[PDB]
Amino acid sequence: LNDFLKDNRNLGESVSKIIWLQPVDFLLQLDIELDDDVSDLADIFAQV
Amino acid sequence: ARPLTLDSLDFLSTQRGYLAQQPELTYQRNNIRIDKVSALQKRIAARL
Repeated sequence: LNDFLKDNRNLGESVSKIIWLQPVDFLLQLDIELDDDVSDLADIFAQV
Repeated sequence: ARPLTLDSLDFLSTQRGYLAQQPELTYQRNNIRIDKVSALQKRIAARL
C-alpha cells in the first residue's frame, strides 16, 4: 500500500491518515429445511 | 425419497419389490388374508 500511495500521488494532495476498520463478530442464526429428496448435503452447506 | 438414516441395499430392495409386485399390489389394494403380508403393509414400506 505504501508503494502504491507513493507512485499514485496527485499534485497538491496526499493521504494524511490511514484507518483500518475493525471486525465485529456477526453470529447469524439460521434455520433451513431441505426437500425430502436431497442428494448432496455438503454442497448445500457450501451454497448456504 | 432417498434414505438419510437407512441402509442403501435395503432401500433398493423396497423399490424393486414395489415395481415388481405392482399388478398384485393394486388389484388387492384392500384385501387381507391370514398368514400373508397385506398389500397395505407393502405400500407403506415402499413409500417410506
